[PDB]
This record gives sequence, C-alpha cells and structure tokens, in this order.
Amino acid sequence: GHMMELSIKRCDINDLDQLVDIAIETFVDTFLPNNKQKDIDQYVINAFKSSKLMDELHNPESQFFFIYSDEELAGYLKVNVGTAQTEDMGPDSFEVQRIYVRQKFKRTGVGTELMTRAIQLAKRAKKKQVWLGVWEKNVNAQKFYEKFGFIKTGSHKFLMGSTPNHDWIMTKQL
Repeated sequence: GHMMELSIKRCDINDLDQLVDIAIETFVDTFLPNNKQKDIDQYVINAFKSSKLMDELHNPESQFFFIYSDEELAGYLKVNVGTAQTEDMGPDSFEVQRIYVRQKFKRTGVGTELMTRAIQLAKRAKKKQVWLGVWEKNVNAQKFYEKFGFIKTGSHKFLMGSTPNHDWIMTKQL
C-alpha cells in the first residue's frame, strides 16, 4: 500500500479476538528468550483469557490502543489511571502496563510512536508522571525507556508460573 504513516486506534469489544491474538504473540516473543514456554503459558492462560481481557476492555480507567502500519496491525498499548493501575501509585500517576511491537515491525519506530502517544495521553489527563514495569532481563526495553527519560525507581516481583521474575519500576515525571 501507499500509507507510510502509522495510525492509532482505541480498541472496542469487536477487537477482542485480535487483541487476545497480539497480546499472546508479543508476550511470548518478548519472554521466550529467557523463560520457559511452560511458565509463559501459565501466565498467558490467566492474564490473556478472552473473558479476562473483555473485562479490561470494559474498565473505563484503562484503555487499549492498536497501532497500524500500512493498514496492518503492528503493536498495541494498554494504559491505566486511577484505581486501574496495577500498583496504587496515586491520582497523579499514569501506568503503561502493556506496550508491544510485533516482530516483523520492530526497529521501524512503532514503539517510539506508541510511547510518544502514551505521554501525550498522560499530559491531557493532567498526570504528573508516567510509570511502567520492565523485566530486569529486558535490557533493550530498559534502554528504550531510558531514552524517553524514564529512570529506575524500584522493583516489583512478577510471578510467571512457579518462577519468580523481577520487574524494575521505571518512572518519568512530567
């Protein structure tokens, strides 16, 4: 096609099947390098169940976004505010809970566009900081967030099957 620009969309319940599919695909791709598929499966079978993501799609303090590259789905983003945050960071905070780019679109600026939009949304929502959890072994993501001015401010355990994983908490104030 002739569409070089990326386009953003807010997901609705008719995107559920597509959301489930990309959520699983990108999660496995991210964690399979250093986690067993058996452990990834147990995380997926609870977090990305269709009924589970349906309720999250109905949470008005959360929002899912799809990003398209020449009319093909290239990644997705989930943000939380208020009581939808996975940690109680308070009324002035804005969580990026999920931010993923499909493999075939990596290294083409899709992730930077998603995060740039996430920060725009936080500003419009009058929030004072953006925060997120990043696996301590996902050094590429760490460097990605660091170029946006995120800084490690703590940690948080992340259970994947029977294996305890450790997320960094990274924060960008503004």
